[PDB]
Amino acid sequence: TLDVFTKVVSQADSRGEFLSNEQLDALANVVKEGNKRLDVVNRITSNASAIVTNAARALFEEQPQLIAPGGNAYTNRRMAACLRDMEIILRYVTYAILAGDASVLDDRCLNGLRETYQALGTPGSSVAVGVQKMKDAAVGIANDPNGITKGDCSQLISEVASYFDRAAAAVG
Amino acid sequence: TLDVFTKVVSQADSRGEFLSNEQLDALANVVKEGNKRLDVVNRITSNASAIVTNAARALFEEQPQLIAPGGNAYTNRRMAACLRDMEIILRYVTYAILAGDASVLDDRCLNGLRETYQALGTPGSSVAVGVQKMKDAAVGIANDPNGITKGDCSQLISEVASYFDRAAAAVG
Amino acid sequence: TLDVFTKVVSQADSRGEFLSNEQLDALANVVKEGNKRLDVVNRITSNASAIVTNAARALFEEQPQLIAPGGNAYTNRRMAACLRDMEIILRYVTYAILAGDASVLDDRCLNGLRETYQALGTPGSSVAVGVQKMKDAAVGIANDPNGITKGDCSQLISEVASYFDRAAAAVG
Amino acid sequence: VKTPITEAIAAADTQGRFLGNTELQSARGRYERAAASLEAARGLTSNAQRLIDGATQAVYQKFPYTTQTPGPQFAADSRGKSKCARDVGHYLRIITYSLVAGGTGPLDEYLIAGLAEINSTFDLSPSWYVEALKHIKANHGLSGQAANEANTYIDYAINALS
Amino acid sequence: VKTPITEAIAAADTQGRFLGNTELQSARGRYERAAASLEAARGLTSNAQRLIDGATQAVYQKFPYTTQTPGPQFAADSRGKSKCARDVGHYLRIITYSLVAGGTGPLDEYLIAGLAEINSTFDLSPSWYVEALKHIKANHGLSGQAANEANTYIDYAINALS
Amino acid sequence: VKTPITEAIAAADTQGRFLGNTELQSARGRYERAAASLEAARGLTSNAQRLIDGATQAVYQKFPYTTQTPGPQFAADSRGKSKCARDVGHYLRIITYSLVAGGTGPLDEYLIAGLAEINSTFDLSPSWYVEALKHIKANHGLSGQAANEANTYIDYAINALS
Amino acid sequence: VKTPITEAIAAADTQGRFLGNTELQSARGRYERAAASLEAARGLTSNAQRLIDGATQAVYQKFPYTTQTPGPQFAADSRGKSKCARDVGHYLRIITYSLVAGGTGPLDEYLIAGLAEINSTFDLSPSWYVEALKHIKANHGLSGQAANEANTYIDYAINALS
Amino acid sequence: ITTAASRLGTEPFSDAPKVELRPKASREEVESVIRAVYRHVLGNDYILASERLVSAESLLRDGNLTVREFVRSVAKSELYKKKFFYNSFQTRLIELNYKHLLGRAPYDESEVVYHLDLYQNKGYDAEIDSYIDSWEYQSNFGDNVVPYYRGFETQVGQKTAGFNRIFRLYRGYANSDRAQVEGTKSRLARELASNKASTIVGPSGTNDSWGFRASADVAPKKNLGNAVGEGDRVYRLEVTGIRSPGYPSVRRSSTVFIVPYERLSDKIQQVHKQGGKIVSVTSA
Ligand SMILES: *[C@H](C)[C@H]1/C(=C/c2[nH]c(/C=C3N=C(/C=C4\NC(=O)C(CC)=C4C)C(C)=C\3CCC(=O)O)c(CCC(=O)O)c2C)NC(=O)[C@@H]1C
Ligand SMILES: *[C@H](C)[C@H]1/C(=C/c2[nH]c(/C=C3N=C(/C=C4\NC(=O)C(CC)=C4C)C(C)=C\3CCC(=O)O)c(CCC(=O)O)c2C)NC(=O)[C@@H]1C
Ligand SMILES: CCC1=C(C)/C(=C/C2=NC(=C\c3[nH]c(/C=C4\NC(=O)[C@H](C)[C@H]4CC)c(C)c3CCC(=O)O)/C(CCC(=O)O)=C2C)NC1=O
Ligand SMILES: CCC1=C(C)/C(=C/C2=NC(=C\c3[nH]c(/C=C4\NC(=O)[C@H](C)[C@H]4CC)c(C)c3CCC(=O)O)/C(CCC(=O)O)=C2C)NC1=O
Ligand SMILES: CCC1=C(C)/C(=C/C2=NC(=C\c3[nH]c(/C=C4\NC(=O)[C@H](C)[C@H]4CC)c(C)c3CCC(=O)O)/C(CCC(=O)O)=C2C)NC1=O
Ligand SMILES: CCC1=C(C)/C(=C/C2=NC(=C\c3[nH]c(/C=C4\NC(=O)[C@H](C)[C@H]4CC)c(C)c3CCC(=O)O)/C(CCC(=O)O)=C2C)NC1=O
Ligand SMILES: CCC1=C(C)/C(=C/C2=NC(=C\c3[nH]c(/C=C4\NC(=O)[C@H](C)[C@H]4CC)c(C)c3CCC(=O)O)/C(CCC(=O)O)=C2C)NC1=O
Ligand SMILES: CCC1=C(C)/C(=C/C2=NC(=C\c3[nH]c(/C=C4\NC(=O)[C@H](C)[C@H]4CC)c(C)c3CCC(=O)O)/C(CCC(=O)O)=C2C)NC1=O
Ligand SMILES: CCC1=C(C)/C(=C/C2=NC(=C\c3[nH]c(/C=C4\NC(=O)[C@H](C)[C@H]4CC)c(C)c3CCC(=O)O)/C(CCC(=O)O)=C2C)NC1=O
Ligand SMILES: CCC1=C(C)/C(=C/C2=NC(=C\c3[nH]c(/C=C4\NC(=O)[C@H](C)[C@H]4CC)c(C)c3CCC(=O)O)/C(CCC(=O)O)=C2C)NC1=O
Ligand SMILES: CCC1=C(C)/C(=C/C2=NC(=C\c3[nH]c(/C=C4\NC(=O)[C@H](C)[C@H]4CC)c(C)c3CCC(=O)O)/C(CCC(=O)O)=C2C)NC1=O
Ligand SMILES: CCC1=C(C)/C(=C/C2=NC(=C\c3[nH]c(/C=C4\NC(=O)[C@H](C)[C@H]4CC)c(C)c3CCC(=O)O)/C(CCC(=O)O)=C2C)NC1=O
Repeated sequence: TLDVFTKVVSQADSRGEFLSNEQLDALANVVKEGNKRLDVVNRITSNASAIVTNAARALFEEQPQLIAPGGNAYTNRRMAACLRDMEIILRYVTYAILAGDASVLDDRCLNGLRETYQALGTPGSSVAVGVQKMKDAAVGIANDPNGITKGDCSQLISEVASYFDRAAAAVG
Repeated sequence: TLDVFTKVVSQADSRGEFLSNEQLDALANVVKEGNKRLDVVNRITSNASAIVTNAARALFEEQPQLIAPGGNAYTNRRMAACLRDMEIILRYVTYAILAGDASVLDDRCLNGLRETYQALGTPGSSVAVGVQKMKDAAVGIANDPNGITKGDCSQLISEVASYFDRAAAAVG
Repeated sequence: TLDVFTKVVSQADSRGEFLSNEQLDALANVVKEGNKRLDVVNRITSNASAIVTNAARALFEEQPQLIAPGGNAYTNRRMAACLRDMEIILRYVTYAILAGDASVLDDRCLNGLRETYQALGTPGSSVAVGVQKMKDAAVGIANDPNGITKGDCSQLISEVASYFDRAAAAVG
Repeated sequence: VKTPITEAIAAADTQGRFLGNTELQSARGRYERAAASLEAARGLTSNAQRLIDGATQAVYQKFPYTTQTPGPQFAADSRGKSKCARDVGHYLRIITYSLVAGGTGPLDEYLIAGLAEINSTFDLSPSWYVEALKHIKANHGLSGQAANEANTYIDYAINALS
Repeated sequence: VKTPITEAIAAADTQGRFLGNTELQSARGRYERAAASLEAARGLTSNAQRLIDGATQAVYQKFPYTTQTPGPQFAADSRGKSKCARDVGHYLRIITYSLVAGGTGPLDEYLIAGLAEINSTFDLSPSWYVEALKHIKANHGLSGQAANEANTYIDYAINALS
Repeated sequence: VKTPITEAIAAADTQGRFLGNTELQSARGRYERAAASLEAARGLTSNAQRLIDGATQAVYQKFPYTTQTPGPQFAADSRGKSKCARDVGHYLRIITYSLVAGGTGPLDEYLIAGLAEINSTFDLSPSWYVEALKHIKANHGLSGQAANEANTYIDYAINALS
Repeated sequence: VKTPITEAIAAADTQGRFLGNTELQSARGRYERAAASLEAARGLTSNAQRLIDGATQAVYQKFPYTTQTPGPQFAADSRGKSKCARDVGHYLRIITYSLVAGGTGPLDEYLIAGLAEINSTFDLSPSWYVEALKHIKANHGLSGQAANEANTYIDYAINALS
Repeated sequence: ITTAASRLGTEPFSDAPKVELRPKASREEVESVIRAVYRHVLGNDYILASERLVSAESLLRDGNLTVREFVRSVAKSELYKKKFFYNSFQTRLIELNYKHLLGRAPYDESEVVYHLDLYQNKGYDAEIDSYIDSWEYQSNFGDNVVPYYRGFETQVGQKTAGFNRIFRLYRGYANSDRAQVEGTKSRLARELASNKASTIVGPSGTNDSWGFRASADVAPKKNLGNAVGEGDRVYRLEVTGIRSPGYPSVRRSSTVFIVPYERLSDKIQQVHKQGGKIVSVTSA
């Protein structure tokens, strides 16, 4: 579990020198964009369950053979587990957005997902589509201004689109 | 956990015959050298903590990059990992001297030390140098007569130099 | 777990003074009677299983209602457990003879035996009688000289008869 | 295996500490005991063919039915009596093993572990080998302090049979 | 490592739930604290050569025997005094690390874990570095609210030494 | 407490078995060791006032600053030197206790458990009592094999301090 | 209950250590958040009778069958509508509780624990209270940064219903 | 297990006394119980003095606390999570808590499935409560008895596929289980749902080659082909570490060979010329 701060700390520990001035200048900018980071993380967990069901219907339409009998997500149990899991991507993504680093995302939700499926028989590609259907809706939920002050966070939202693309490409 | 006695017992069990006469003649000699075995084992544990610190300074001088930053024994914690451990060689060596056999040394302190380091990143040379710096001081502590009766134990001290050389060569 | 030695140690610790000369004179006598203590303890554990069965038959004759149906030791299981209990007296008695003190006997085999029976329904008096029947046979086993050197141990055998009488009177 | 040298070792291992004077005094108790125990083993190894002949004939006279009753478990046929001298010939090895090792280690590891487990299955009565060992206990011929040392391991095996 | 961002993360992980408003308010407490803590780290990094020279000379005047007594543990020889500025030069890094990280994580993971474990072995008295840090506590030169933030980690290291 | 009699007892307790010959040989190793250890305790109890006077003056000449530096921890005042002879007077009791008990039991239970725990708090340097015991190690005046046995408990306390 | 003050307390309890600067920064994140949250609670307590009248009528117009279908579970009779204003009158208390406490503690301990457990038994559809809270989400009349604080706990309850 | 215990390094566990907690309090026996808890639960990692959990200990001295409530409290402590829970996968942990709290390697994958839906709904702190409050824990470990390894004996009701998953778990007494070269990832997550039992590899020096993990796409264990050999006996020999001629000749070390009978004798002579070490041949 690493931060943006402890990323710089563990990197400066390996060289064994003091923290340089521009690194403190860069981390002072993270303090200024710190309140926008709580704007984006609070907006996802409020719309957490609404974006799980909405990405599930768009997945199970466009691959109809899953629900269909013989499919990997056919019976109500496996289906329940798969549906439940789509939160676990979002659980570890919004951890990484609030952390600002992809270390927590890597060793919990990324380290064995492409591992565990060969023994399970679930298709890797199907899961990727599911997460890539979360990404265009999770970015779109945090994009629109309604009752918040207007700001610019395109340099910060691209981190969120990178986090889903890190989660997608490591499996499929 | 085997002795010199149960070494002969488990060897005589496999052939399934009675214990031969010269084997009892050899074990009667171990009774006569039994009091010299308590002379050598008592001298090490009295000088146990003095030979851990003294072999540590000679190691960390001659490889200075270890306690230097980036080294494997840099921070205080790992440093205590190494310091605490150098007793564990001596804990299992003086077990084997009092046992007179290398079976207790093999399945506790030798069976996975060359195993555990590839996952740990601890270098092989550091361990070898460290234990080989114990050996010339542990032999030298038990060698000198001061306030004990003079005897001959060169056939017994060579067992101790064999035990450290067994502990050294199985890792590096 | 206390000795005769650590009895004197913990008593001399409470006064906070050095060990007096006659206490070392008394403990030097325990060294001289130390080899007779190994004579008596080795004779009981060699005749351990023979004195469990022999005291059981004399108990279950003279109280016939136990084996009889409705009795506390009727069924094979409870009967098996009762037989095991008798040894456990002898396990903790011969600990106390070799210790020379009744501290190990008190906190394991004496501290809850008179406790545990009200919830169990086992008869305390009957158990006490069985224990006593061990005492006159355990003293009689260690008394007779056959193939040992003759000595005097009446001041030591009375400790063994005190240990069973301590075990008997604390229950019934 | 169990040896009062290794009993001192395995006790100091769980505490994770060096061999103090507590474990060290357990060694010389084993050492000077061997000099009354090694010629206690020499009294048995020299008399090897006497005792296995003596104990086997003592079993037949104690239990006269074991030579007559038809069954594999008994000694009616020749291969039963061939397996008779194998069994008591196997007992005297471990007693000489456990006398030389100085502890009840080889008696634990090689004889009595699962000894009550097999005798329920093959219906070998343990009271057969009780009378077999009691003949060895009276006719070993050992005397003195050494004899006492060889006498306990015979009695330690008997209590394990019962 | 321990950071009140990751303290909010690892607490929500064991319950297996999302980042609610309980864990979220722990973040902005870390964020606006950094603006009084980052220039608290800039006051130490600019004055790096002053303090390790100041604390090392303060130790020698407090304990005058540590320059005279012959031993590896002491600072009689030159390589002792070379290892003197290495040690207090290593303390000021972690204080600047733990000020920038905003928690006692790097003080836990890199300094005080096993710090009382090694000082028993190398007979380095912890009261040496107590007086070393107390010179830095009085002569850091930091002022205002930022100074208070840099003052706790010095006192948090002192209580770990004792 | 730990005694090689009770070491034989507590080992046979966890296995739930009788005192075999394995635990029995640990007893006579303790017994005949006492005859070289009880007059090793008589050499210390007769010389009680010599050694606590000798070791206390040996500490002051080794560390001359401990008589001059102002502090409760030091021996500048009279009640420090009154607490000086109390401490080394407390060490010689346990050495005579652990010589008489024949094991490192009383050294474990009464001295070294939490000994490295308190010295971090009261800033009592353990190297003070190292030089105190080393004076007793050279000046106890005992001779022969019995003297050597006592010598171990002094060295067992030194390795516990470091 | 869960509060980011007590979240800092219970985390430091399991490690067994003092309140460092890691747990301390979690406190002032709760403190200055209350000033945008206490008048977020004052906007709901002043408008108490408006919202429970508004959300109850919003449920009936969204689900017109719940006023007509005969059953205890529904609002056909008068008691049902008396239990209608009790239920949404019970929701607005906990939202004002969890806004004042500053965490999701009272929402955890008093509302959503076993909330999916009872609705399977009494066949109360959770989508009834989803539309009830969504009317409160649009008509609470609060504005600004403080309003956002009152907006999350409404959405945190909705995700617990689904 | 004896003369296999010397090779596998399980001779100290084979004759290991139960510690218990007799109800009379004594500091030494309590001190030796506490080392027996932290050695098995933390996998022979060391505990320093800040790491001691001295406040955990005070409750233990009192009569009410039971090793069982203590073992709940060490695993819920954030120390134990800092070594094992944060630096690991969730399936690995479900696999790992059976090694410490129960002592056996996971039998079926279905045991694992139950834990995840418990972990989501009730958290990790209620997951460890379900490892402790199990009938298999209460049957073999009392309230006052430390958890020990039960992987070796019969523990009637075990499957033998779980006898060999225990040897995939720890590589000797000497090991940390953070110190295996696959440290972060679950070593048995593939085996649990392929439902095959891989080869027992023992530790170092006693076995000349400890370096064998099961590959991803490796040769099947039972085969169909006669394999050129005139008589059907076919044996399946794997090599551990091949450092024979370079870049094109060895593209993959540790490859599994399937060789029939009549050329087996020449086959062992080719592998040793390659400098490789054989962990197993198996008839199929
Ligand atoms: C979902 C889009 C697809 C899908 C999901 C699915 N998975 C399983 C089975 C498992 N899923 C996991 C996943 C994880 N374990 C972890 O520890 C973490 C990180 C915390 C994750 C993401 C695991 C281990 C399994 C194995 C069994 C288990 O539940 O414990 C199923 C059930 C399949 C089965 O039972 O055979 C399903 C349905 N599968 C699909 O069909 C979707 C394409
Ligand atoms: C480099 C950063 C680290 C490192 C590497 C290292 N590798 C070898 C030997 C081999 N490497 C491979 C790799 C592959 N073969 C393949 O077919 C593929 C898939 C495309 C890979 C990745 C192989 C097969 C070998 C075999 C030996 C050979 O060179 O032919 C070595 C040499 C080991 C030896 O014992 O000689 C090394 C050192 N080692 C480090 O320390 C680096 C961190
Ligand atoms: C093999 C056993 C099995 C069953 C039976 C099953 C049912 C099932 N029906 C579902 C949805 C659904 N179920 C229905 C059915 C109904 N809704 C209505 O309005 C009617 C009253 C009723 C039919 C009489 C509908 C319309 C959906 C889609 C709802 C949605 O997409 O939100 C879903 C969730 C989404 C899905 O994959 O399609 C499951 C899992 N799953 C199983 O594995
Ligand atoms: C942890 C509890 C907490 C929250 C939730 C929080 C949010 C928060 N977001 C803010 C600002 C802001 N937040 C945003 C966010 C966005 N604007 C857009 O148009 C984008 C779509 C979107 C990002 C994706 C913007 C643009 C501002 C402007 C002010 C600033 O830069 O902080 C501010 C500045 C101070 C204020 O508003 O009073 C607050 C308080 N502060 C807190 O203490
Ligand atoms: C430097 C090389 C060297 C060694 C090692 C040495 C040891 C040594 N130990 C001896 C005696 C002894 N050593 C011991 C030691 C012990 N007995 C116990 O039961 C205790 C557990 C243990 C002490 C802790 C004893 C009891 C004796 C009896 C003889 C004597 O007092 O010296 C003797 C007397 C002469 C002889 O044995 O031939 C020798 C030679 N002599 C040497 O020249
Ligand atoms: C309710 C079920 C139940 C049964 C069956 C049972 C049997 C049983 N029979 C016993 C003894 C005995 N059992 C027998 C029976 C026999 N011996 C022979 O010689 C014959 C071959 C054989 C009868 C056909 C004899 C004679 C004794 C007394 C032996 C002795 O006292 O040593 C004993 C030990 C002493 C006792 O309390 O009397 C038990 C426990 N116990 C139970 O709880
Ligand atoms: C080492 C010290 C120690 C002792 C002695 C001990 C005894 C002990 N005896 C028990 C039962 C018992 N003990 C007896 C004993 C007897 N019944 C009679 O009538 C006779 C008088 C007597 C046999 C001589 C019986 C019948 C039970 C079981 C009673 C029942 O369960 O209903 C139980 C209940 C559960 C269990 O055994 O596992 C314990 C713990 N526990 C200890 O830790
Ligand atoms: C019937 C009453 C009675 C008893 C009990 C008795 C015991 C007894 N045991 C003796 C010796 C002894 N007893 C033992 C016994 C042992 N040493 C060990 O280390 C072993 C563990 C253990 C045997 C298992 C030993 C070693 C001796 C040495 C002297 C001898 O050989 O007799 C002696 C010799 C004379 C004496 O000690 O004064 C006596 C008196 N004599 C009696 O008249
Ligand atoms: C290394 C220590 C050791 C011993 C001693 C040992 C004895 C032993 N003797 C056995 C059978 C036997 N034991 C005997 C011996 C006897 N039966 C008689 O009639 C005579 C009275 C008596 C010999 C004096 C016989 C004849 C068998 C075969 C019985 C059968 O097959 O049912 C069996 C069961 C079957 C077997 O594998 O052969 C064991 C395990 N096993 C051990 O591991
Ligand atoms: C990254 C955090 C960190 C620190 C701070 C640290 C200190 C540290 N200082 C040490 C020794 C030392 N420390 C000192 C320092 C001092 N002695 C004195 O006389 C002065 C009073 C005082 C300096 C003001 C000296 C001179 C040595 C060498 C002593 C010896 O070799 O015995 C040692 C043992 C040997 C070594 O590797 O050099 C450690 C582990 N280790 C760590 O991992
Ligand atoms: C403090 C937080 C809290 C809430 C909110 C809560 C709700 C709650 N509502 C209940 C019943 C009920 N809930 C409702 C409410 C509704 N049914 C409808 O028809 C409408 C669609 C809807 C209202 C919009 C009704 C009518 C009942 C009575 C149903 C019955 O008696 O079967 C019940 C079971 C019986 C009871 O004690 O009254 C609970 C526990 N309990 C709690 O502790
Ligand atoms: C008695 C049997 C036994 C042995 C042998 C043993 C060794 C052992 N050494 C370990 C670690 C370690 N071992 C070392 C040793 C060294 N690193 C270096 O660079 C130096 C050259 C060298 C000391 C001279 C270090 C530094 C660690 C800690 C590594 C780390 O924390 O990353 C570990 C991993 C667990 C832990 O560190 O807490 C084990 C198990 N454990 C046992 O139970």
